[PDB]
Amino acid sequence: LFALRYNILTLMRMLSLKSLKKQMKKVKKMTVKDMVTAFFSSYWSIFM
Amino acid sequence: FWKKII
Repeated sequence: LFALRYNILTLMRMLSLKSLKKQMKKVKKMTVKDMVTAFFSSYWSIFM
Repeated sequence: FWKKII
């Protein structure tokens, strides 16, 4: 229980830092390559 | 747009 709560809370510490809105503002434009890279990075860190 | 990401 401790390990799971800690690790998931660290996963959401990125949302707490709120650093996805800036990437959002950069990629207001339309780029499927950047989108697939960002999605793969998020799942990459889910594996991490 | 968000429609297109989804």
